[PDB]
Amino acid sequence: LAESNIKVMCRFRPLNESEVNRGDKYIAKFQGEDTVVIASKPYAFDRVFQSSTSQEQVYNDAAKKIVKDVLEGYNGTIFAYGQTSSGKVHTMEGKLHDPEGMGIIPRIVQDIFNYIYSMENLEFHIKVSYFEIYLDKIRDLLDVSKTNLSVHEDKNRVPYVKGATERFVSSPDEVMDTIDEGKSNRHVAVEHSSRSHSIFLINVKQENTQTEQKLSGKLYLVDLAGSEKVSAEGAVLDEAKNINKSLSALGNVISALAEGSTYVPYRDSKMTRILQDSLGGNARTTIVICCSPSSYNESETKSTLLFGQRAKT
Repeated sequence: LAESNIKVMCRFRPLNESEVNRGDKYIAKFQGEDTVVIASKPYAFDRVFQSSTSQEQVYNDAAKKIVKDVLEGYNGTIFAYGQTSSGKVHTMEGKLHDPEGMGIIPRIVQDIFNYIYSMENLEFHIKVSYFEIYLDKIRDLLDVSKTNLSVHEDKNRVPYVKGATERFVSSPDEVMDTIDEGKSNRHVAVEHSSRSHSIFLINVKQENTQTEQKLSGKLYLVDLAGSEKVSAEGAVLDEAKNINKSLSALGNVISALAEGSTYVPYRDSKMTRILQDSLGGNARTTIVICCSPSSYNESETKSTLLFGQRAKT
């Protein structure tokens, strides 16, 4: 199909108490349930979550329908974009298995398994893959001896990563441990800042024994490393230029879709080529951009919001 259906959503965290003492202003105005005003500039979105909004409700509005569609055979992608101390990890992971405080990913894992456990004539297979785009290279986060993987396309023109590690999982914890293993292998540097973009893949295969009909859906979880304004003046500079280039290539595709372009330049980067069949078209997408309301951050929460704006129609 040719919908476009990409939604961008912004979640502001509470300034916390320790940031309120160091001396700061809240610098974030809201009007509508979907617009935010910083420095008297309005930024419109599909949805804006303020500090009082629970984890469950960000999951219900960003992810819950994407998961449903994957359990129905479709593809989907979720992006998490944020600068450091924006509330990204809290939003994506949170305190997992506090049922009130877990973020997006753990609720996704439990909604998949509650769906499975809820079914006799239905056979399942969940494959998880986990890799990163670091310095334009695809590294496997589940098998670190595999540092430079390639993208190819099969007979049906759907893209794949030759050699990426696929793990079969059968329980919510077996999924969370695969994720923790990968995280220890991601490129981080300097506070704790992602030097790469990570892609987590949940592939949910189903077979119905009586109708002998099959289903197969791909859910991608992409953690975007924040953009850097960078002038080691060497290996780190390389890291920053690639982060920015691949984000701009991503923006280009996303914006082509949102603006109803009839040529969406997927081929331009490895990440958008990998996610080609899960970005746009009959696939559903949510970009969650996380921002700090804090004044200390106003220069770059402005930059985050501008990035989110690239996805507005």
